Order: sequence, then C-alpha cells, then structure tokens
Amino acid sequence: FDKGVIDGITNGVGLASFCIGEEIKYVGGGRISSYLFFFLCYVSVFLF
Amino acid sequence: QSKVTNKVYFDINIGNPVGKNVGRIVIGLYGDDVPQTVENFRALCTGEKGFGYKGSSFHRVIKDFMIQGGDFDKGNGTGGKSIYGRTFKDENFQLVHTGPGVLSMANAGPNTNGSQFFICTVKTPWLDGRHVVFGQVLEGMDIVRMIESSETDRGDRPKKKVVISECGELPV
Amino acid sequence: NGSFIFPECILIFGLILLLMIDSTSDQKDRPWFYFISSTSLVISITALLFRWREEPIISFSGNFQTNNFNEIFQFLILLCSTLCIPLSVEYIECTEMAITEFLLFVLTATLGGMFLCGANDLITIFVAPECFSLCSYLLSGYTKRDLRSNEATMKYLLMGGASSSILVHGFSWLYGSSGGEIELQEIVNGLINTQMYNSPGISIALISITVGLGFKLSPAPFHQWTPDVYEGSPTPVVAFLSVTSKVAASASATRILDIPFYFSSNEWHLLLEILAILSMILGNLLAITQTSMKRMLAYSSIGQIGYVIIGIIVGDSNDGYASMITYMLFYISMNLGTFACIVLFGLRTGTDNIRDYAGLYMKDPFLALSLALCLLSLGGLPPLAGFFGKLYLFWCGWQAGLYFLVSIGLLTSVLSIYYYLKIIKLLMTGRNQEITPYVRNYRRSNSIELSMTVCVIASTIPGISMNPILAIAQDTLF
Amino acid sequence: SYFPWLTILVVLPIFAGSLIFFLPHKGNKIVRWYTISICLLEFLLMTYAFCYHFQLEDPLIQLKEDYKWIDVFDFHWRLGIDGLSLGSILLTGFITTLATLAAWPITRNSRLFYFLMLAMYSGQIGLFSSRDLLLFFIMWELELIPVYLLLSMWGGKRRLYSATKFILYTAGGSIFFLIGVLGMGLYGSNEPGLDLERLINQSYPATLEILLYFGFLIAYAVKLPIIPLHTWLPDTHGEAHYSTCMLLAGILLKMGAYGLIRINMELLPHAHYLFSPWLVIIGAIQIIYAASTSLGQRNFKKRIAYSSVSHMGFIIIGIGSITNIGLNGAILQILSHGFIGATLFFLAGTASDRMRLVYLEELGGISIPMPKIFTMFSSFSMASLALPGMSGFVAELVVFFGLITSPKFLLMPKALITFVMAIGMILTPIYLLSMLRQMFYGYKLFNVPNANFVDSGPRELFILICIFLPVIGIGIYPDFVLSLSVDRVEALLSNYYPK
Amino acid sequence: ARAALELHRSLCPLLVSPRELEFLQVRDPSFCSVSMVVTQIHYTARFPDGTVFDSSYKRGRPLTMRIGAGKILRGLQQGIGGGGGVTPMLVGGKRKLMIPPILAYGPEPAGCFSEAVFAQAEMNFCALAA
Repeated sequence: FDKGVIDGITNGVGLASFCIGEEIKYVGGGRISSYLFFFLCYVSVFLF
Repeated sequence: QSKVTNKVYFDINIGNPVGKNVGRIVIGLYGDDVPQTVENFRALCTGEKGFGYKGSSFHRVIKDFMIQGGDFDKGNGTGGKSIYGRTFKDENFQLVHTGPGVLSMANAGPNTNGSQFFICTVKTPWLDGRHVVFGQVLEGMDIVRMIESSETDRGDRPKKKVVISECGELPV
Repeated sequence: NGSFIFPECILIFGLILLLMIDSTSDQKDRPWFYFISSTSLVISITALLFRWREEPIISFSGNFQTNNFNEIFQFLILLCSTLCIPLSVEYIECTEMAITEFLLFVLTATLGGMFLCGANDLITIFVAPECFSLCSYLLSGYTKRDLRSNEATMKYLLMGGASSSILVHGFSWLYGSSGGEIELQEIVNGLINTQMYNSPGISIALISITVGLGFKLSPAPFHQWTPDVYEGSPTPVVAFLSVTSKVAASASATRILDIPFYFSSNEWHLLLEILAILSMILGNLLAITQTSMKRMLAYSSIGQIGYVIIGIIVGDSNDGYASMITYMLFYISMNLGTFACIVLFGLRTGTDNIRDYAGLYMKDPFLALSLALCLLSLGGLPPLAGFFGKLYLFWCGWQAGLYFLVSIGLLTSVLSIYYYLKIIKLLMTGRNQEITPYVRNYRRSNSIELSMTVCVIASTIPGISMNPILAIAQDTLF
Repeated sequence: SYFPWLTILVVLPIFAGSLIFFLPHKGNKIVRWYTISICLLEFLLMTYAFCYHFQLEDPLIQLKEDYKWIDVFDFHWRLGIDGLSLGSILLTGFITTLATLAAWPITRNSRLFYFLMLAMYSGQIGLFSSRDLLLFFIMWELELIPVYLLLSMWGGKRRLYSATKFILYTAGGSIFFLIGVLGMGLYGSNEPGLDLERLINQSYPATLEILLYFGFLIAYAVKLPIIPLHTWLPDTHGEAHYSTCMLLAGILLKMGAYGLIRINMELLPHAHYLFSPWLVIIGAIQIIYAASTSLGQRNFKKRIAYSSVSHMGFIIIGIGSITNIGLNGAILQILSHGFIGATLFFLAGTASDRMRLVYLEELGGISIPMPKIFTMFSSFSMASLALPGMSGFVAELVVFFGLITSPKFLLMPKALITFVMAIGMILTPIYLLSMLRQMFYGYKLFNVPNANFVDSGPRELFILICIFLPVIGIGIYPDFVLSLSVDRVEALLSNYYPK
Repeated sequence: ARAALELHRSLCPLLVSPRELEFLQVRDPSFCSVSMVVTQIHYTARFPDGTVFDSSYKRGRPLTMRIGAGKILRGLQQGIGGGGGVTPMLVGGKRKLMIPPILAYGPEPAGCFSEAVFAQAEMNFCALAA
C-alpha cells in the first residue's frame, strides 16, 4: 500500500500523459481534407 | 431629516485581487415615510434568498458628485433587481436632499427603481423632484470621502476594486 | 508627401536595389548584397529611432497608424528581420539555390508585417496580411527539389486561403452591419446611428474575425497547419515565421479587438480564454512525444508559448500591455538563440532528429552551452529571462481577477520543463559507444556565431535588467 | 557593520567558482584545492560574522540591508540574518564544506562538478539568509538545476528516472508556493507587502488565510517529506552520489522546515493555529509509518533514506504543539539530523563502491577486512537510535517535553500521541540492527586478499571524526544550539486569542 | 430588442432655448472649439419623458466620432460642432439637448426583430466633450 498505491498514483499522473499525448497525436495525421474538416467543425460549433 | 427605524452596516474593502478592510459605514433607514423602499433596502442588506449586497462593488465613483453601487449581478450597472419582482414605481418624495451624505435609489427613468443605490458625497439640491430619499450615513463619512477620492479610469469606474465584504442590519 | 512611410520607403529603396543588382551585375553579389540588405534594415531601424516619444497622429487620409505602441511593434519586427537574415544567408548558400529573390521575399514579407502593425483602415489591414502571406507560401516552399517542402506548401496555401477567406467574410459582415464604415476608430459610431449593434449579426462578425485571427497565430483548435509546415520548410524560414508572424499577428489582434469592440468584451474575453486554455495544453502534450527538433520546437515554442502572451489580452485594463511587450521582447531572443544553434548544428552535421545531439557537449562545448542556456530560458527558470517574463505576465493577470488561467499556465510550464530537460540530458553524456557517427565527425571551427552569441546573452541579462524595459513599456495607449 | 557581510556571504561562492570556467590548467588536480580553499574561506568568514557581530539577546534582525531591484512588483535585495536562520546557516556552511571535501576523488568532469557544488552552496546560504519573500522564492528555485545535473551526471545505476522524478516533483510542488507569493503580494502592495519583516502586522480576512497557508504548506510538504508526498525521496536518495546526498539529505530537506517556521508560524497565526493538531497527527503517524516501511526495504541505501524520513516527524510535531521548547527542540533536531543522516549516507556510499553489492542479503562479514568503517558505522547507528549521550537523544526529549506541556491540548490526545510517538523507539532498532547484523556480523568467505578491500584512509576517517565530535559535544551539553531567543517573540503572537 | 436598465443623475439645467430648429441648452463651456476632425465625446441618451436607452458610461472609453462630416444625427452635428445660430461646444464643454423628430431618425424605427428605437421618437441628450 506504498508502492502499489501512492507510487502508482504518482506515476499514473506522469504516465497518463505519456498515453494521452500519443493517443491524441494519432488522429488526423495528414490528409489535408481532414485538416480542413476538423477546422470547419470548430468554426461551426463556436457559432453557439 | 426625519425619524429613524433601522440601522444598516456596510463593510468597505479595497485591493484588487481581494479587498482589505478599511473601515465601516453605518446608515439609517426612514421606515416611517418611505416604508416599501426602506424595507427593500433593509431586506437586500441582510439575506432573503441571496439577492443581497454581499460581494457587490461601487461601479461608479464620480469625484465631488456621488458613488453608486448595488449591482450584485453584472458589476456594470445593467444588472441588479429588487424583491418586488425586478422593479417597482416611486414611493414618495417627502424627504429631500440636504447635504453631505444621503441615499437615493438610482433609477433608470421614473417608476423604475432597482438595486442600484447611490450616496451623495456633496450637496445636490437640483436632483430632487425625481429621485427618492431613504437614508443618510450616520458613521463613516470619512471612508465615504476616501472612496469618492479614489482613482478612476475613463469609464468613471474605480481603478482599485471597492467591494462590500459583509452587509447587515445593526439595531438600536 | 509624408515621412510616416519613410521607415518603409527606405525598405522599398533597398528592395528595388536588390532587384536591380541581379539585373545589372554579373557575379559580385553573393557576399555583397548579404550586407547591403543589412544596411537597408539598420537604416530603417535608425529611421524608426527618430519617432520615439511621438504623438498618436493619424495617417495618410487616416489609413494605417502612427502612435507609440504601434511604433514599438514596428521596430520589433525590424529587429526580428535583422537577426534572422544572417541565418537565412548561409543556409540557402549551402543549397545551390538562387539567393537574390530569397532575400527579396524576406524583405517584402518584413515590409508587409511592418505595414500590418498599423492599418486602421479595414482594407490595408486586409492587403497587408496578404502582403505577409503571399510572400510566405513561396519561402515555406522555396526548396523545390525536396519533397516535404511541397507538402508544406499544399497544406499551408489551402489553409491560409480558407482562413483569410473567413476573415474577409467577417470584415464584409462588419462593413454591412456598420451602416458602411471602414476606419477602425469610426465604427462604434456608425454602428450606433445604425441601431443594429446589439442585434445578431455582430455576434457573427466577431467569431468570423477571431477565427481568422487565431489561424494566423495558431492557438490549439486551429494549430493543425503549424506542426507540418515548420518541419517541411527550411529551418531559417521556420524561425523567421515563428518570430515575425507571431509578432505581427499579436500586434494586429489587440488593435482589431480593442478599438472596434468596446461593447463585446464579455463575449470575446471568454472566447480568447477558451483558446488560451487549450493552446497551452494541446501544444505541450504532443511536444513530449516528439523526436524531431523542428517539430518539437513548433509544438513547444509556438503551439504553447502563444498562450501567456494572450494571457493578458483578455485581462487588460491598459495596466498589462507593458507585460505583453516585455514578454515579446524576451521571446524573440530566447527563440532566435535556439533556432540559430539548431541551424548551425544541422548544417555542420546533416540531421534533425533528437537522437543525434548526444555527446555534443564533448565535441564542441560552446554550442552545447549556448543551446542549453536558451532552452532552459524557454523553460522559465528563475535566474534566466523567461522566468521573469512569465512572472510579470502572471502578476498582472492574477491582479486582474481571473484565476483559472494563471494556474493552468504555471502547471503547463512545469509540464514543459520535461522535454527541455530531456534534450539537455541528451547533451551531457560520455558513453562513447552510444553516440552515433554523426557528432563523431564534427570539425568544430563570423555571421552565425555572432548572431548566436549576441542573441543568447539577451536571454540571460534582460531577465535581471528588466527595470528600464519595464519603465519604457508602460507608455502604451492603443 | 554597514560593510555588507551577508551580501558577501551570498555572492562569494558562485562568483569565486565562476573562475573555474575559463581556466585551462589540468584534468582534476588544481580544481580540488582551488575549491576547498574557497569553501574554507567562506566558512571562516561565516564564523567571524557570527562571533563578533551578533548578540543572541535581541529578537530583531541583524546585519540587514536592501536595495532596489525590479521596482514594479516591489522586490528588493532585502537580506538579513536572524536567530532561526543562524543555526541552519552555520550547519550549511559546515556540512557543505565537508561534502565538497568528501567529493575529493572525482575525475570524470571535475570542472563543472565543483562549480555546481559552489552554486548549490551559494543558493542554500541565499535562501537561509533571505529577507524578501520573492527573493526567498528565487533562492529556493535557483538550486533546482544544479542538483539535477549532479544527479544525472554522477551516481547510481538508474540515475535518470530518479533525477527526472525529483526535478518534476519539486518544480510542481513550488507552484503552490508561487501561488501564495502572488496571493499575499497583491494584498495591499502599497503597504510594503514584499518585505518579510513588515508582514508581522498583516490582518488578512478569513477564507484567504487558509488558502495562502495551504499554498505554502503543500510546497513545504513537497520539499520536507510528509507522508502522502514522500514517494520521491527513496529514488532521489538511493541513486545519488554520496557527496551529493550528504548535503541533499542534510540541508535541502531542512529548508522545508525552516520556511514553514519562518513564513507560516510567523505570518499566518490564525491560519496555522486552527491547523496545528492535524500537523501533529500526521507527524505522529509518520514517525511509525516511515520505520514500518523502512524495515521492508532490502537495499540499505533506501533503508537509510527511510530512516531519514522517519526523524522528520519530530520536526513536524515540534512545529505543532505550540510551545517555546516544542518549536525550539525542532531546531536542535534539524541540526542533530543534518549531522547524522549526512554522515550515515556518506558511510553507506563509502562501504559500497568497495563491495559493488546493493542488496542487503549478500553482504558478508565486512568487519574482518575493514574495522574502522565498522566502528564509525556502529557509532552513528547508535546515534540514530536516539541513544543518550549523542545528540540524537536530547532533540527527541525536548520534542516530547514540548508536546507534553502544550497549551492547545487537553490530555486526551496529549497521551495517545505520545504513546504512538514512543513506539518509534521500539521500532527503529529493529530495522537498524537488522542491517548492522546482515552486512557486518557473521564470517563470510576467507576475504584475506587486500584488494578492493581497504579500510578508510586519512581523509574519510577525518571526515567521520570531524562530523562525529559535534554530535557528542551537543548531546552532552545542549545549549550550544539553544542560543535562540526569537521563540520568546515567535510564539508571542499566537498566545491568547480564541479557542 | 428594446430598452434596458441604467442609473445616473442629470445636473439639472436652465431652460432650453430652441433656436428655431432644435432644443439647445448650455451647461459649461471651457476651453476651445473643434474643426471638421475626429472628436471624442460622452453621451447619455434619454427618451422624451424619463427612460434611458444607452449611455457611453455603460461601456469603456466614451465613443469617438466625426464632427464636421455627416456621419451622425443631424441634430448632434448641429448641436456639437455648432449649428446656424448656435455657438459650438468647447473642448471640455458640456451641453444638454432635446432632439426634435425631424433632425433625428424620423418617422420609422430601426428594427432587429424588435425595433431598438420607438417609431417616430424624439430623444434627449446630455453631451459632454472630452
């Protein structure tokens, strides 16, 4: 309950970033049509 | 000047992430000749569903003219309300502006009183006839003048935020 | 009949000379124009030195601008170009490409950026972003035989066309709803004698303007175009963009959002915030996973660092603009230093990926030290300059009430420390059997040395000598 | 007097170490002497400033001075020594000189290394001598890079993970500190605000006292290990070179206590007086939790790290339980631990690097080849056992006396907490002697070949003796560290308002 | 949309002097005239009887306009730059106006799905230059 709990937490706070970065880094990825699509979605939703 | 019914106390805080206390204002309310408006003020200054002055500001400080406040909603003047709906008509014009320190419900056209009140740091004889009178400061004139002498930007707001930390009723 | 363009008329003169010399001279140009252009730049800087402490006097028929605050940025862009040209001389020299029109493009883009800093005309402030963007798809693709330099022309031209389109459509909506008006100051009048201000409409011409603004300086939700182009174009133009584009965009944004948008504060103060809170997050997480140097710099030094600049535009009662000026002055230097170091090492070796910077401390320690200094400064550590930059940016911005933007800023700065210290760790090493045969053959050893060494000490001294800079930056009313 | 001492005492090390750079002379030799001479000069100047330019009889600040530095957010060169600071300043000079000496046979770089040592020296003294809050923060974070470099260049097998966890964790912890800085800096900045002396009269409103208190307490619990915030220590201690770790677990930890004493108990009383009992409870449970997890470890470096963790509960319980001696016994404790933990890590790092075995199970009988290490190790183990005579006893005794005679307690927890605290004396030898028995006693193989096995030479032995003698000198007659009359004014504010 | 809230005083004036086209009234002339150039004034506009529908103080910097070229209500450009039979307002001056409905928007409102000005109105002003 020291290595398995609080060490687990103090690593998962620095480990979840290592996963989230590469996870959100592998959406889109080129294909300029996708760039423009994701650029239009935000413009459209921001109109609210 | 007339009889006094209730006595309301206001805190005064300046500093602009947060307000340090500087003093304390104590005002009287003539519940004997303008009962509905005085009751509105006294109820706002205490509680009764949160529509109060706790955490308000003084969003207009015209040096040598007046200080206005009571917009607990937008801090810009276009907000604030009252217990009897959102507005109500004028009550009466018995008490008249006399000298340094009076209270007047800052209207937006006759018959449209609201939350915005204002204190007159100077004499205003011209103003009467179309503004209500429901209070004069009994303690804290110097703090009122200190606020009146605060630094102001182009919008006549104070450059250092002047909030009211706590407000309540203090009986005789 | 006016000297308020003479700071740019000098630049036009130098442009015409640079175009002429190739038409007339034969081959004596290569090291000649290399300093002849610097003459024009320093002469324009001297010309701008005159108009210090001047009046808010209006322009030709009231067209672009002339006040103190705008003059600051007008000089700052010149500073960026003066520091950048010596970098983008030798680099393109060692590619056997024509050099004349490259310097011509850089000069014309700097001219467009200089004119943009004013432009209270609603039309000049439209042509000038094009004078700065039309001269950008060329540089950002001016290595034709390469392949990546074409991808970072397609997915830059398409994007910069769409965005300028959205922006000019917002401009047209404004011109319509405003009863017909262009002059930037004279909109809140004209939007009143025509009583259609508080109505829908304006709410659309605000978003269709803010989006086109964002794209030009790339916060998070529209950052998509930046990471690619910064990797596909040559490193010197990457630096030139990543300094002067941001400076010009942030100079135009504050004026286009503060002068004609008195009323809509509570509806764009929030809006920009939504960008900033994202810009300093999505521009950092990805920055961790990077392995290329240029792309990691795109993420960190731009994707994020365009956060705390904005971090006061929302919280501004004219008591903060000084802090924006100071942070821009710090950022220009703390960014050009590391770009100069990167250009130098890349040319000397021939690689970009991070895994080749190992052992560089032992082969040549001066370059490793002058790169570590700038990187740590970007990290924002106390004795350096970036620390005081971020500090005075927060201390005025916490002093303005908003809390859920300073905390995120400090947290993402702590997060950003990671990759800086990662590359720093990769510098200091001595495991001979680990260093690739790239730093192993490095004949260690003018222009680039001078730029790198005079740009790196300005990343350590001003952070401690910010007193006169602060006293100077407080006189901005625009 | 107006001839500035503290300014010299802060700008001497880093300046006179900046000359190591731009000095092509040798590989390793001359730099060692050029650094030890500067260290000795600095220590001598420190003791000269303390002896004939200090009073011990007035609770004000001494040798103060200030200037104008940035002037926008009022932040000066304000600097001054006081009662609480003096002990830690002297201890820092002493133990860092001796650490720089213990770092003698380093030839890997030997030029960046000694310069970074001097930089950490100057930073520690700058913090311990600060008088302006922002300057206190600057000195706090100035050392963060040198320690990272010392970790990532020399020390341990898995140096990288330890170093990066340490730097990220400390930098993150300092965020709440900077939050508190921004909080109480803007609170009426016309009234000086950023002059740590003129803040004694600040009367903050409610619900803001608590936020600033917590913004400082989180950063302190980060620096000074408190139970839920201690996970970083075993990695950044079990992987550091003993030269680094001496000053690291002997000074850098105690900054988290000195700051908590100086800016919390002196500035935010009604934010600290309504939060003392939970501090006491946390320290009481820490004293036993750290030992109960120390006994479980298997490489003696981490065991020593946890033993250092445990003694940091006495400091906590002395900061709470608001008395003169409870606060005063804490200072004696930080001194008597900056001695013992530093020496124990030096001994651990010196026994190792001779055996190249880290797991406590294969350590044979090392008493046969090297006697003197065994002697000087058992002695300091006894010291860490809170054994009387040595200075590890009187500190804990005064801590007990401070808790017992505390006014903010009525006999219900004043006894149960004392009980749970005294369990530490039953628990600590169980894990110290369990190491002393596996690693030293017993007869291993016939380790006759006098190769890779040599008793401590003159330098290490003199270091051990010169750190040991103060322990005895203090534990016999402790009042050589009770030259503190600020507590008679430090605990003057708190002592009557409500509750 | 339609009227919203505000609060202020008026510094009660003397009797207005119509001068055959509008309603003119002076409060305080201070420093100096202004040519056909950009000016910067502070207004607080009323309805005929009591209501207030906008005030420059309800925003930040008081708005800036052009006094001399037709870009504003003809009433104002007659009562600020100085009309036929009326002296212009000084740099720090202060005047009060009642605008007849011919020198104003006229007999048709400005709609936005709800006319922001009563159809065929005639409003009041308290104009203070700056």
